[PDB]
Amino acid sequence: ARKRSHSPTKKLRYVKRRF
Amino acid sequence: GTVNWSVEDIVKGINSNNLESQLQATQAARKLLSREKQPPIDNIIRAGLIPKFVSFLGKTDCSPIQFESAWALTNIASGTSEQTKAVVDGGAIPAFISLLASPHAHISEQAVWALGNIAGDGSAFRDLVIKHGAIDPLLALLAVPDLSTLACGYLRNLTWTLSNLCRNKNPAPPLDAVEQILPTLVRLLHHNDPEVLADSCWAISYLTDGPNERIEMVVKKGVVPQLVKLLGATELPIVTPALRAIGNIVTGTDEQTQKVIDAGALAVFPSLLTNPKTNIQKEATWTMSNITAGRQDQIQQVVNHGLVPFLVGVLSKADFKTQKEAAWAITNYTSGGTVEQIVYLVHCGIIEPLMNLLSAKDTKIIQVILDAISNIFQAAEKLGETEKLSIMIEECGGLDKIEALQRHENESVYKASLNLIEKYF
Repeated sequence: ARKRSHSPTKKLRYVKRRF
Repeated sequence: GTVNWSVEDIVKGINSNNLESQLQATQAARKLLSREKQPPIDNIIRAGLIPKFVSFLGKTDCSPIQFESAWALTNIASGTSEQTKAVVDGGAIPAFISLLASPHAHISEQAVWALGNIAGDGSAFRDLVIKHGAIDPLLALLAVPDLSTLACGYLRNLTWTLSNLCRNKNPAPPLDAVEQILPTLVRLLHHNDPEVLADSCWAISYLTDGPNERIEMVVKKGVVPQLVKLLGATELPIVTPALRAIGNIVTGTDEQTQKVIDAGALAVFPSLLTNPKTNIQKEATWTMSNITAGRQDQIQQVVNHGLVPFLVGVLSKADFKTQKEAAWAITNYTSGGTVEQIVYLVHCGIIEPLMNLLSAKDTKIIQVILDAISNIFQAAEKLGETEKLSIMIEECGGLDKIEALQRHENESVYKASLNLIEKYF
């Protein structure tokens, strides 16, 4: 039994606009 | 005044050598780029306005134009990766870093926001922001005796930008940068604002999503107890990242997992494994699966906390992905557990749901279930009770499913089913 790491995120960019 | 300007008028105002006309045109640009629907970022870039905005970032004697251009560039960098690249190509990174030390708090906050966008583009721009020397002034902005003296929005923006500096892999952030950031990140992890807490937990989750050395860097700062406390929070935006961080930490060594267990994490999992939000259930079952892959004493602590029945419940009814995580947890349990722990597993009623899941179409879950059944049969062999387990599986209807899988397309499923039927049926 081996530790299983989390799957890669598909959210590659995290940006925010100021409204 | 400065509302609903055309890009033509903005360009004419910014091309004038009247700093006040330039200021009003820059404010009009900001208002265009701050509109709810389809801001005209591409047109603004095609007009060639980014170099002018970046030049305005350095107008110390006109703080209003600094602020307006910082806002405009922030919103441009919030677009596609090509538009963030356009901002970076104009030289905006060092100008924003210089503005971090502005005596005007709103200008410094806007610079923080812009650097957050740039670093959030990806790992290359993250590392480039780090190379220009943003971490030191960013952290200096947070070097106060009590975080509660800072404006809430300012603090949230700083936390989000730091989290972006901790985000992304291939490559992960530089080790020296992580070590420089971590103390402030722990301090923020102890703050009382829900958004600051959520973003700090997300940053810790980023930092723990890697090799065991990265996990050790974080756990040696003493974050695990606070992470468990936040795992028990009522706000889902806090519980989600806290659970992600705890899971990442238990993907590491047995001692780091033991640090998670010692902090009291397991006592929260009765709720997490029954949480109405499916993502929480899935992540909690994945965390439990990595905890059952640990030592036999850690499996025993899983048992003592009464969590095996909750695994049986998730295996019985849940979304299929959570059921797959639960199957993995069961297979790890049976691979690493004692005979007594395995017979306890069987006494809790695992066989029937584990067999009902052999109906699925996914080949990997079928292989995982068949491996778990083989392990349970090896335990029963060591007890001489193979026939009782076979009778149980037959009454459940599992023998039908296994003999059917003998005809499965995948080789491993075929051979495992035939081995089970030849050896025990």
